[PDB]
Amino acid sequence: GSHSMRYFFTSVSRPGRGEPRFIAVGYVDDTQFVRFDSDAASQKMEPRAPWIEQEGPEYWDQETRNMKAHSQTDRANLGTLRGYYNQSEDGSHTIQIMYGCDVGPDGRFLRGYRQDAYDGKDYIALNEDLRSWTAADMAAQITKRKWEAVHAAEQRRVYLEGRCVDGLRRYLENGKETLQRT
Amino acid sequence: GSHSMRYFFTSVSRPGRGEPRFIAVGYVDDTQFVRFDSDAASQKMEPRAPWIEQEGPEYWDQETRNMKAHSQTDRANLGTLRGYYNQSEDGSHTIQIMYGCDVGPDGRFLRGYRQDAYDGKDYIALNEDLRSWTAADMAAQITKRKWEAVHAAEQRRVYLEGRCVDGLRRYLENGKETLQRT
Amino acid sequence: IQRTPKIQVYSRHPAENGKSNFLNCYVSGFHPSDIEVDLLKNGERIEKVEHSDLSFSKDWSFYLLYYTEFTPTEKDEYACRVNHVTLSQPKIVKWDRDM
Amino acid sequence: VTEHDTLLY
Amino acid sequence: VTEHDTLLY
Amino acid sequence: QVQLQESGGGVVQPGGSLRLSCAASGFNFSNYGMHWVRQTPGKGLEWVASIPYDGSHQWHADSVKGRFTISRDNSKNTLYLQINSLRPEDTAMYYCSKARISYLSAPAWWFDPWGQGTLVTVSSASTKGPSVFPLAPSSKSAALGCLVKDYFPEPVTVSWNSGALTSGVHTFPAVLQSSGLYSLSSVVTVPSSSLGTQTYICNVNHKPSNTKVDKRVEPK
Amino acid sequence: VQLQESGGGVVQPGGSLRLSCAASGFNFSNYGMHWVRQTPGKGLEWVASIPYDGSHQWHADSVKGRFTISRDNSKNTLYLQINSLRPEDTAMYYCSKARISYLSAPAWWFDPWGQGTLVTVSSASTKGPSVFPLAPSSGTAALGCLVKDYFPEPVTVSWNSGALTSGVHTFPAVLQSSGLYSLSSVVTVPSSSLGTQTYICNVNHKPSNTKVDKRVEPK
Amino acid sequence: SVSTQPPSVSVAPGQTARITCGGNNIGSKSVHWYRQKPGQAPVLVVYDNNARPSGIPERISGSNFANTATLTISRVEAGDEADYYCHVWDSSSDHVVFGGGTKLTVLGQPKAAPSVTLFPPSSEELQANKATLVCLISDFYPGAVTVAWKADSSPVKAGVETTTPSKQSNNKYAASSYLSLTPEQWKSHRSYSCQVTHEGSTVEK
Amino acid sequence: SVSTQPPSVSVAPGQTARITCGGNNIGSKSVHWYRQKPGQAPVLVVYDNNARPSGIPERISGSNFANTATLTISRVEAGDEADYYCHVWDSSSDHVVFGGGTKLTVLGQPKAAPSVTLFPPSSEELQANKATLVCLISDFYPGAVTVAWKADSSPVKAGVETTTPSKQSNNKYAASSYLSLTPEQWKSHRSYSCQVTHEGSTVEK
Repeated sequence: GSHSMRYFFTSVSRPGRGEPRFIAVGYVDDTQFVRFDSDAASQKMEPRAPWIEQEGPEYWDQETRNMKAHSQTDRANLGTLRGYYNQSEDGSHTIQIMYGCDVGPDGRFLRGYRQDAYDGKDYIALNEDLRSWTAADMAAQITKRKWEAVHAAEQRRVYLEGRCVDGLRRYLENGKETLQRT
Repeated sequence: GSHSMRYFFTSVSRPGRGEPRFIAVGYVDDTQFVRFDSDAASQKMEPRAPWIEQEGPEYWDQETRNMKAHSQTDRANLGTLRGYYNQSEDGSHTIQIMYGCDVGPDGRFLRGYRQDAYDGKDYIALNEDLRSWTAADMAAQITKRKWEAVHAAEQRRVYLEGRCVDGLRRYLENGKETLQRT
Repeated sequence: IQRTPKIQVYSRHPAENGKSNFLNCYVSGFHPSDIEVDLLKNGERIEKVEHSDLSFSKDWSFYLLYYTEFTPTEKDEYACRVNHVTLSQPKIVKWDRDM
Repeated sequence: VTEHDTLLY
Repeated sequence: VTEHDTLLY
Repeated sequence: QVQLQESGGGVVQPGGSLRLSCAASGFNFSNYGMHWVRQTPGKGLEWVASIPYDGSHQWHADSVKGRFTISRDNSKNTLYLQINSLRPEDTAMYYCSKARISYLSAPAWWFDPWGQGTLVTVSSASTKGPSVFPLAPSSKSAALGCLVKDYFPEPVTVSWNSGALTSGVHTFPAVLQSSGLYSLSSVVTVPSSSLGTQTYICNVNHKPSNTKVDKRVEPK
Repeated sequence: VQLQESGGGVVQPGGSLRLSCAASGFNFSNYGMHWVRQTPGKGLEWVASIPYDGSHQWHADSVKGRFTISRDNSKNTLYLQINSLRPEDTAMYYCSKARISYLSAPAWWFDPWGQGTLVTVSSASTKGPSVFPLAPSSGTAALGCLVKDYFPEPVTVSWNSGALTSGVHTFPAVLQSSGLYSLSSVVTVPSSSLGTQTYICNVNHKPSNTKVDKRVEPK
Repeated sequence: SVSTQPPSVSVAPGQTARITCGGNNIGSKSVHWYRQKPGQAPVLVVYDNNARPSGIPERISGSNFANTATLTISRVEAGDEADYYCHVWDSSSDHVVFGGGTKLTVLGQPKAAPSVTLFPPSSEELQANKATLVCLISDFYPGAVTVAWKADSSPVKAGVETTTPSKQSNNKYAASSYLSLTPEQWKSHRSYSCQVTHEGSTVEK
Repeated sequence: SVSTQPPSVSVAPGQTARITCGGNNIGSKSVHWYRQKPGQAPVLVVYDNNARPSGIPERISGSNFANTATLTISRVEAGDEADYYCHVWDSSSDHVVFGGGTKLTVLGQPKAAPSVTLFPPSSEELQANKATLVCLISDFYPGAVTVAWKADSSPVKAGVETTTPSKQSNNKYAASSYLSLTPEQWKSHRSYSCQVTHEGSTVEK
């Protein structure tokens, strides 16, 4: 049948604190392989499976910046959403991101995913057709029309069908024993 | 003599409420014709004169999105101005926008208008030229020089002489009975 | 900064006893926008009341009109109560037959 | 006719 | 592979 | 009541220079840009040049650059288009139109309203008699007519049997051949039978050259 | 000028029926009046007519002896009496006003025509419909249901309990010579839907309180 | 007593339509014309060969000479779609004679031949001692079809029922034609055929 | 800087017409539309993709997305017959770009293919040291034809002149096409052919 890859981000603002805490957990199927914790002493994306650390330094230094910067965005995003909801800096709020792609039995492309949630409530989400955005409330609509102006529908679609499908394909072949067990 | 059309927007932030309340009232000369109330169950621009509801769904679907989005913008504008003035989220503030156009005795174009006020005090305004902005205070200068960057002087000038004059022209003949009385 | 509401109470048409008229309360020149307005048929709150939609004037001061169908007699006396942030206790302006 | 799009401060 | 860039709200 | 009135056009010879003028009324002319857009007869619209409200700059289409120069006189509310070294290609109708939006630093937005325009036609003009050749009918169980070549100016009028034949007659429009001379044909269909019995004389008349030609058409 | 027919409806054969046409907006006592009927799905047909006074009575051959046309000059109403109703009398009955006055015979054009009344006779009684599967052809394949011999109208056909509407086509019902209606309703799909999908038409005839679910399958 | 009209006439909008009403010496009778749209009463549109009532537009003109009365609608509109009946009075018959009616079609669609699907009697109905051949006609325009049944190259008269065409979802027309047979007659002959004709061309199954 | 329109569009009265203005990234440009009837100036009917002017009825609507702008005229009247030009501004060219123009025809007649009558160069003209082929095109509708010349199955460019179609007495259109040759070139090849195209179909001689 099918396969999948999912990235899970979680950003909680620690009020009275300089910068929030960040936890990044990456899965192949349902077998974790990478982790990036803000509170970790690493400040670097650490391996979590036996088959992902054969990717050399060009990969770990890459994945570090890509979610160091994903933490950057979500830190500035908590301040943006705090202005969207008339909320105060004493409050501690959460942002959760999950994006991924589905390959088929023959290495195909089946479905892409990206959903955003502010304080457990749906915020903005990416549909089936990776061209339109869906805004749960109003505050996700001032982010919707801000994203339709810069063609964020495309640049998310390009990661899904570009680096995501070629990442998931290479990992399912790196750990062929680990990732096809039962 | 001449004629006119005016749209009157008002967005007030209900503190501790995720989205602020919004009321939009449109007048032709001195005869109101449209209504959009945020707390109304409609979520849709309602007719208010006897001559505007002959404009079909292309009009009500248009006018809804244009101030559904005008309400969204003011949601981020109240939060942005909350940061310009170093103000707190317990406060309840108001934003008032008025833009419109004047046609002449022969369907001409005579004068355009757009004025913004934060808490009843003048903020940013449009000069007659329609090519210059005037910033009443300081916070309207970070909005004045921000608007000349996207040539907002023009894209307001195009609405004023384009759809506003042809909207006002179209209404003066659609309800020609209502709008030339004495 | 705030402005305190002016209240004018009048009937839509010159009132005549036994004929359906309409009771208007027109609050104007106030700021901010939050205002409470009721019409009173002998001190009780008249329920079947609608209002106009929030517009503003040259000085950005808001104005609303609350109206109700009413049939005035000589014993029935009607009034309009308007509470505001600038008003510590609700103002009451009673409907005059000649104002 | 209301404006197509609007500007933020 | 994490995403190349990200967008702010 | 925006009103635009072109003038100054007409019939010229190649190489000469020509000045078109567009008189405007019904708006503060000093506040809007103006445009010239020409149209070769039977073809699409073609933008020529445009000028902002003040005359600061001068926008040229590439097809008329260097030869044309557009100017405006705000004190007279008149738009001018100067054509230098006229060519057969400058033969077109020239519309003048008033940019809708004000103070445009570039001619980007729609043009409303358009003037009726003026017509500029250039040629190596001189009056000429028309050559009349018989367009003989086919030998099949058929139509016939006349070919009226290389006359100038318009028009020629064709009649058959001194006007005694009207049935089956159809005159076609004249082409402006590359020489600048017009050319017209005119035929008449009849019964394949009876060609022999009847005489067939088309009567071409070119009053501009005071020419009358009566040419008989016959088979083979 | 107004003409208003009434008295029609549903009758049974053998019975007698009285149609009436109420007139206003012209001197009814001076004009000829006519009845013209129309078999559903067919052309216009003249029935009977009467001059301004009622002297004579002109009859078409198809309704002579059985029909009698009369007028009441004091009531401004035109009447058509039907005796020995038959299925052939099933038609709409228009009433029309001779244009010219004092016509001793109905020769001239008649306007205006009333909206008319409908006379329909049958051996009426409610009946459940028999549903037979119209199997697909043994490209594109088509299939449907045959809803035979129900009464009265109408039946409603749905496919997969309303989950299929694309390619679905319900046809009008015939009134067979027995007086019972007959309707078919089909749905085209590719010549692959037969081995992977089920296909159940759900006919519903509320007059008989009948619901039928019939599965259609090849061969 | 026989005055005959064409069954249907299709015309492009804005053209000139022409409905004929042929009859033996109809030129010496006074011809009238009525237009009937679905759901309404007939309306006088032309009386005494060519004259029009007050409200009728002058585009519609009449004609009647020799052996053919003719109704002509100049500059055909979309709203002229209806049935048209001519009217004579047979002096030597004591019968007013209506024509068969002519469906004047002012096409908004192009003209498409109908899709014919013929169904044999189901095996379940055969064991009910009945047999019904269902001939289905759909997706044609203009809305005018005729159904003929052939049992082994031989025509079939009785046992045939056919619907009047009606507008589909896509505003094309559709109708069905049933042939009730006994289960024996369905087995007697080797082949049955449904002939549907629409705008001169004939399709079969 | 290239915006391409269909050459002509034919539509029945009361139907919905559709004129396209295709162009690379035209969805990000502000498209306008002008309607030009014979003898008059262009008139703005749609500006900024979809907005309508004051006098324009709501039947005419605009559209512009991706790479295809669309002018839609619902319930077409006879007064909608004209040429239609779209208008963009190529930011990266400093050129205002009109489309090719579309002659919208609301037909009142039916559609008729052209009658082509071809004449060889006369014997008199050959002895005048010239040769002129007269190709006559008549009785077509709508008025939009294209002429191609074949000298021994090969196209002919220069020496060809063609009129713009014009209305006849019967309101069909007609035009003429001349091919000037030298008497040697007329004798060099064995046969000449005139190809007239009308409504997709081509007529030859």
